[PDB]
Amino acid sequence: KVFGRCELAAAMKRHGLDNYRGYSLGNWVCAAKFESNFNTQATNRNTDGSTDYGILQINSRWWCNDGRTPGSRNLCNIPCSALLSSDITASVNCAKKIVSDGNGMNAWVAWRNRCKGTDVQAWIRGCRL
Ligand SMILES: [Br-]
Ligand SMILES: [Br-]
Ligand SMILES: [Br-]
Ligand SMILES: [Br-]
Ligand SMILES: [Br-]
Ligand SMILES: [Br-]
Ligand SMILES: [Br-]
Ligand SMILES: [Br-]
Ligand SMILES: [Br-]
Ligand SMILES: [Br-]
Ligand SMILES: [Br-]
Ligand SMILES: [Br-]
Ligand SMILES: [Br-]
Ligand SMILES: [Br-]
Ligand code: NA
Ligand SMILES: [Pt+2]
Repeated sequence: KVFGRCELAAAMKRHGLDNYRGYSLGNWVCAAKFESNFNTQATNRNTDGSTDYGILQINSRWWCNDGRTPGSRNLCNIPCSALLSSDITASVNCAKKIVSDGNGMNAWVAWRNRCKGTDVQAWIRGCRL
């Protein structure tokens, strides 16, 4: 599923991401924009053999099981495929674990390089929230 901007903002809010670990909704929407362009089915293979999955490009080295990332863990206790669903529940639940891991949203390299410190409220501007 390719979400609209305000559609995804509303779904992220429903699932409790607005201000989660202190990160306003606009941060999460911005992260999703640059990670997946709002596409739940996005995947990206990394050089280390791991793969990133879904709207927030969550990685198989620590967070999900894809059966092909040697030495990896599955801390969200899910198949990585769950992260590609039109229903963002698994991605949101797992993101909450990631952002609590100590480095905050810096865990998303695209958030750090493209969202951090910017006017992130622009990402939710106009939306019925
Ligand atoms: Br779609
Ligand atoms: Br957009
Ligand atoms: Br929109
Ligand atoms: Br919704
Ligand atoms: Br919910
Ligand atoms: Br915001
Ligand atoms: Br594996
Ligand atoms: Br293994
Ligand atoms: Br594990
Ligand atoms: Br599994
Ligand atoms: Br949803
Ligand atoms: Br959720
Ligand atoms: Br879940
Ligand atoms: Br933080
Ligand atoms: Na894994
Ligand atoms: Pt939820």
